[PDB]
Amino acid sequence: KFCKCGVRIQTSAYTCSKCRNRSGENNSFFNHKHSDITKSKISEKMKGKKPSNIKKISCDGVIFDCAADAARHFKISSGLVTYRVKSDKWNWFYIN
DNA sequence: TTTGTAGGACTGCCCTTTAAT
DNA sequence: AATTAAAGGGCAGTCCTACAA
Ligand SMILES: [Zn+2]
Repeated sequence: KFCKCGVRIQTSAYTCSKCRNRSGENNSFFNHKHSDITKSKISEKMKGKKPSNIKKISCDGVIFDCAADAARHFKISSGLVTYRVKSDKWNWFYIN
């Protein structure tokens, strides 16, 4: 049997693995909901990590891995970090 | 039988902006 | 002006499941 893309697939295969739509309603887990257990599991394994979208910062010399560390260190809200980094009154900038 | 797959369904952690003080 | 709690918007890592192999 031949697949819509042209390659030969098993008579039972609805499409080659390469043509298989897995987006939206086509995903095998589409419209499903996760249990409180699964949620809890995921939760535990994500604890301790840092997202890829952090920004190294330098507080007039003292550098941190992310704004949150800068905030937790100075003991301020994360929004105030943003404020200062933009204020001309502070020497706070995000590192390359 | 078993395995691989990819995106849906989620998470922690993150950054910014807004309201309200 | 200075500050913060929430709401807005993000990202890769985890789980989960039907289907090709
Ligand atoms: Zn195909």
